[PDB]
This record gives sequence, C-alpha cells and structure tokens, in this order.
Amino acid sequence: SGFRKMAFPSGKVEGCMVQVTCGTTTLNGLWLDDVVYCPRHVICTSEDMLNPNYEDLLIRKSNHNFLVQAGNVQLRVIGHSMQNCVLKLKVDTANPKTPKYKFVRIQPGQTFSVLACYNGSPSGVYQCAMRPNFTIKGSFLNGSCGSVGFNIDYDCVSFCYMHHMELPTGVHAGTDLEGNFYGPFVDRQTAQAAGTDTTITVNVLAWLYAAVINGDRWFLNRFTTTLNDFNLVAMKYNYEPLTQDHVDILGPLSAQTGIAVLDMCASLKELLQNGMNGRTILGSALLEDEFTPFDVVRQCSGVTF
Amino acid sequence: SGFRKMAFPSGKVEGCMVQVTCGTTTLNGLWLDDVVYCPRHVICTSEDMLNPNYEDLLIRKSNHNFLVQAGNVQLRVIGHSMQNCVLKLKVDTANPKTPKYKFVRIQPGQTFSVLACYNGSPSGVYQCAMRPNFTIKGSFLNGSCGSVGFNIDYDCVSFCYMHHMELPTGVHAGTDLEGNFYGPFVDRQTAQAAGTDTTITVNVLAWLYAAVINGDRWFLNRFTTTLNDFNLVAMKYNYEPLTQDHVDILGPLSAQTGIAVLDMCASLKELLQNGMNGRTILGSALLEDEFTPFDVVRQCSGVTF
Ligand SMILES: *C(=N)[C@@H]1C[C@H]2C[C@H](NC2=O)C(=O)NCC(C)(C)[C@H](NC(=O)OCc2ccccc2)C(=O)N2C[C@H]3[C@@H]([C@H]2C(=O)N1)C3(C)C
Ligand SMILES: *C(=N)[C@@H]1C[C@H]2C[C@H](NC2=O)C(=O)NCC(C)(C)[C@H](NC(=O)OCc2ccccc2)C(=O)N2C[C@H]3[C@@H]([C@H]2C(=O)N1)C3(C)C
Repeated sequence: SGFRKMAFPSGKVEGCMVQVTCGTTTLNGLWLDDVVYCPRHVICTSEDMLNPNYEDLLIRKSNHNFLVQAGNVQLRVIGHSMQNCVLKLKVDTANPKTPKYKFVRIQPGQTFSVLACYNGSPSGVYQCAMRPNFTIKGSFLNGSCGSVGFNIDYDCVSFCYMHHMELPTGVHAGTDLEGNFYGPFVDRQTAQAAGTDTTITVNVLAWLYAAVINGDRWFLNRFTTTLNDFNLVAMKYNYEPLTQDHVDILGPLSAQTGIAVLDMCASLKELLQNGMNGRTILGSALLEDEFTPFDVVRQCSGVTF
Repeated sequence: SGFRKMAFPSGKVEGCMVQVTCGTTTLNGLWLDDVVYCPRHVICTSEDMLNPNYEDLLIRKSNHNFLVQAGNVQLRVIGHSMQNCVLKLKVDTANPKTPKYKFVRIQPGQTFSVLACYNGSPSGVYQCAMRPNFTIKGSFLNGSCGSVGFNIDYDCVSFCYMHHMELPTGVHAGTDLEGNFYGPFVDRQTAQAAGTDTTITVNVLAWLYAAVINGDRWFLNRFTTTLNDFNLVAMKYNYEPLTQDHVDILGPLSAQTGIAVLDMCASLKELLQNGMNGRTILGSALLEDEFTPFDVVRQCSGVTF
C-alpha cells in the first residue's frame, strides 16, 4: 500500500534529449528519428524576446547556425522549418535510441511526467497535470525550455508537452509537439496572466478512492447527493462541474470500493464545506487534484511499461 | 521558478532491472556487472515467510532453481550466495547496461529516488526520505520487493535501498545493497512496529529556504531564537534536535537568501506554535521534511546528470 505522486520511468525520453544552440541561446531539443524538435525562441536574442517576428528572425538563420549536440557529439543539421511555436531540425542521423512514440494534444485535467533538462542533460522527473486554465505547476529555470512532458502506454511514449515559458504565480505554459500552445499564451515576453485555477473535481474523487483503498476512511459519511446538488457546491469552491462522463470514468474505482460516486460526492461536499479539521488524507492537508482515475488504478494495480 | 518533489532520471537504473523467480515466488533483482542482487525471501513459500530459516531453506536451492529474466531473455546462473538479507546470483553475462555505481548506506534524513518495479519491469519513480525511525513512505504492492532506491552524482549511481516489506501505517522497510536492514526490522511476517515518526528539522528549514527563493515569504517574521530555545520547541512537536552541523549544511541557502538560520528557526517556531492559519507554503498546508538542503540547491540551481 501507500500512495505517491509517481512519474513514469524516464529512460526512453532521456535517450532523446539533445542540446540546441543558436547564436548565444542554448536550450533542449527532442531527437526522434532524424528530427530535433525545439522551441522556436532559440533563435532570439534576449531583446528579440520582447516583441519577436519569428519569420523575419528565421530568414537570418541557416542550417549551420543550429548547433545540435547529443551528449558529447555534434549532429549535422541538413534542414530546418518552423511549425507553429516549434522548430524542426532535420539531422543526417536517425536517433538510434528512438522509442515507439506518438504526439498527443492532452485534455485539461490529464496528467503527464516532465523530464526537466538543462544543456540537453536531465536534471529530474516529476508529475504534472494540464490545469483547466491550460497552465502546469512545474519546476523550470533558465535553460529548461524544450524539456518535454509525456505518458507511456506499455512500450509507446506519448509526448504531449514542450516547455516554453513562466507566468506570474510561477506557473508554466508550453506547447504540444506540433508547437501549438495549451491555452491562449504566446511566446513573447509581454504581460500575460493565467485565468482562474479551477480544481479538477473528477481527480479529487479519484484520489479520495485511492485514500479508501489505502484505509484512510475517516471522511466517508452517512450522506449522498445528486450531480446538480453537488455541482451547486462545486461552483462556490471553483471546482469543475461533474458530468455523467466523469461518473462513468470513476466506474472502476466505484466498483473496486463498493462506494457509489454520488456517495463519494457527498463526502467531498462535507470536506469542501467543513474543511479537514486539521486531519490528513494520504498525508495531505489539502484535497489533491493531480491524480487522474487512470493514475489511481495504475498505481494501485502496479501497471508496468 | 516553482518547487516540485523531483526524482532522479531513472534510465541508468531501468537498464539494471531483472525478474527473479524461485519456485512460485517472483520479485525484482538488480543486475550490475555479472551479479544479480535480490531479497533472500524469493526462496520462501508464503508459509515459510511466517518464521523462515533462510540458511536451511537455501540448502534446498541450486543455481538452476533461480530463474532470472532480463526483459524477454533468460540469464544463466553460475553461482549464488546469501549476504545478510540479500542473495547475490552470479550470472554468465556482465550487464552491458551497467552504469558507474557505488553501494552507500544512507543516513536518516537523506532522500533518494525509488524505481518501483513489478516482474522486472518499471512502474514508476518517486522521491523518498530515510525517516529518523528507519522507514520510508513509499508505494509498494505484492511483487515490488527488489525495487531499489538510489541517488545520482553526475554519472555515478549510488544505490542505497532495496525494498523488502511493509509495516502498519503503510510504511516501508528494506535494506542497503549489502542486505543490512535500515532500523531493527527483520524479513519475517511477524508483528513489528515503527517507532515515533520524528520530523527532519534541517529538511523543513531547507524547504522554508526554497519557499523564500520562490517568493513565498509570508511566514518570515521579526523574531530570532537560539539553538537551545528552538530545540525546547522542536522537542514538543517531535522534531529532531538542530545542531551546529545542521546550521553549517544550511550555509549555502542562508548565504543565497541573506536569512540567518536562527531567524528562519524563529519563523519555524511561530509556524509550529500557531499553525499556518489555512495558508500554504509552496502549495502545501503542512511543513514538508523530505527535501534535504542539497535537494533544494540541486533543484533551485538546475544541477544535471
Ligand atoms: C526556457 N528556457 C525559458 C523558461 C524559464 C525562464 C523562467 N522560468 C521558465 O519557465 C522565467 O523566469 N520565466 C519568466 C520570463 C519573464 C523570463 C518569461 N515569461 C514571460 O514573458 O511571460 C509573460 C510575462 C511577461 C512579463 C511579465 C509577466 C509575464 C519567459 O518565460 N520567457 C520569455 C521568453 C521565453 C521564456 C523563457 O525564458 N523560457 C519567451 C516567452 C520567448
Ligand atoms: C515484496 N515483494 C513484498 C512487499 C509488499 C507487500 C505489501 N506491501 C509491500 O511492501 C504488504 O501488504 N506487506 C505487508 C505484509 C503483511 C505482507 C508483510 N509485512 C510484515 O510481515 O510486516 C511485519 C508485520 C506482520 C504482521 C502484522 C504487522 C506487521 C510483508 O511486507 N512481507 C512479509 C514477507 C515479505 C514481505 C513482503 O510481502 N514483501 C517478508 C517480510 C519476508
């Protein structure tokens, strides 16, 4: 037993990380087959970043201006192109460590692992959620851009995130691997602000199911509710509305525990209205919303890759 | 910015994981050079585990009784021996993926990454502390034993933990890689209990320094204290006594922030006596003690491997 915020094993992604330098700017790239994907702001001077014209800036860049290094060894760049907010650098060598992979654009409320990198070298791994407001709560410094987020389904790596920037509240914005931002963010150093940080209601319920599976049971009550009744409470606390689709996704955890989703909603309602009275659930003194139903089942059943 | 519970990249360890079966029992092993290390209770029937005589049980086991599988391929066992609570299986092939490695017995209050495995296959990665009471708060199911804990110093993997068992409170006990338990635990299914779960005081202070570095500053106060004065408060709250050695280890974080360790102790004292008044620090509503000073510096400076 026990329940931890748990990342995917990072080895398959570590083998894809490279360093990309253009002029004096160095960040990370992802090497898959004969392509290196990296944030297009590698071509910018610090000054360019205030108001960049990326197409105009790219005119001045040739293949040889892109220095790509895989550990200690230089890759030869034989082509380049911009797709949305990412550059694709064609190199003369297919990455021999390329795993089975897909590009996916994840939905808000889904989780993924981040392999934080600097100079093409991995620093660490942690789990994040795509928040309803299309930000993530990461850990990123100067040089981290091009660090990616991913999921693994047995042998297949689904890349869903590439790191580009930080907003106030120290939250993080970036793109899918087609270079399209999550949310309304742009890759320019100008005032941008995150919207309301809504709580992922279905994830809080999944985590309450994890707590029950682990014998943390004190918050189970004698009450039930309805979707509409619960949602009137959700709304006051900036929780996402719960739908029948959410109830259906919680079906495995409801079946394993014998607790109806609406009974668990009645427990959640009491926790939102009364707080936790200085008690903990799975060692937390707040309600956790960065575990998906699938994360709880994966962790509680010991699914491997 | 941002501050996350962050594991080491797991790739170097993933390449060392194998499956070990003896009779009907399957667990994980660690393959380094031509040796596979695994928990000795692989040789036990469920019934044996109530009161095992490991030397007597091992008489009945030969090299061929140890089925070792590295992904899909069988390793040939050419020798076996018991060292404390681990078996060492000599195989006819040196692991071609062996990293630069050391075995270290960590001190209580130090952190490490766990690569949770089942059937020799990685499930996930998370960060743990060796708690003062010589347990860890992990996430382990049936089949997880032989999962290891480690640190990386640039290219060198320091293995410090091998998973053996679960105690009440759903906490975890195991050995160093010489097969010596942390704490007084034995590898027998008989009533054993964890001692008092003391808080790692130096780690809480390190995390308060991380919060300041991140602009979470509300808890800084107008007060200072002394070691002896602070420690009279520590003791009531089951905090480890703070020593000058702890103060010296916090020197980098004190110097970076300009906040004297004793001033931060005065802030900690107010938080212990008054609580957090429903406020958060780095998104937590409790004081976090599983980041070491070195973890905070590593994360806040972007150290790579
Ligand atoms: C990638 N290597 C880098 C990522 C990190 C820099 C650091 N945290 C990161 O995630 C950080 O301090 N980032 C904040 C700054 C100001 C540097 C901007 N953010 C930004 O401009 O957001 C809009 C804003 C502007 C002014 C005030 C408030 C909000 C930032 O992250 N970046 C500016 C520049 C690149 C990016 C960056 O440094 N990425 C791009 C957006 C092109
Ligand atoms: C390794 N494959 C396995 C690890 C896991 C089993 C699971 N969690 C684990 O970490 C679990 O439920 N473990 C608890 C049980 C009861 C199975 C024992 N713990 C134990 O005996 O602790 C002492 C105790 C006895 C009775 C009541 C209270 C405490 C346990 O973990 N194991 C029994 C047997 C191996 C180990 C195990 O299953 N490891 C060994 C200790 C030889």
